[PDB]
Amino acid sequence: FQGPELKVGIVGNLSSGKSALVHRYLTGTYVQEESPEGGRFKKEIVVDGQSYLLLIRDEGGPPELQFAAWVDAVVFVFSLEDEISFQTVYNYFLRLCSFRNASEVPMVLVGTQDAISAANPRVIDDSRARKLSTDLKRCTYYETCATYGLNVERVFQDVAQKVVALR
Repeated sequence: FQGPELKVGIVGNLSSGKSALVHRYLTGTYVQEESPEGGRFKKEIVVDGQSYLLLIRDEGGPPELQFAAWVDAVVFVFSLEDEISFQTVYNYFLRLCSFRNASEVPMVLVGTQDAISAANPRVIDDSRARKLSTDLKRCTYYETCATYGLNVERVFQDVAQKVVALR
């Protein structure tokens, strides 16, 4: 008996860091190897003194009909060191909007720090990340770093809370 199901989709390209993000969230460990096929998971959570079963779906490509209809909320992911992943979030958001009313779907935007290094620095300015957030129906933006857990738990709690509020 784990509580009501909440449906959370994870959307972004293969350079985004989304497999690592979900894996840190579920296990507390950093595994870098990303999953081309994505992955479906579940995790018990507490939001406002009540238990919920969070259903996580990383579908592994652009949103399609079935995914777009299933989500309660979407976590969009790009890498702070990859322009293509950044542009892909916007495209993938537009494809969601083909199937769903965005105003009915809480969203969070995540810029991952994971792959940044001295020789491979950040490419995406915070101002541009924020402008992208306002295109995504003014959703909340977080930087994360799954190497050590920075904002990982905060991101999923945030979207869990947004979903129960709307119920």
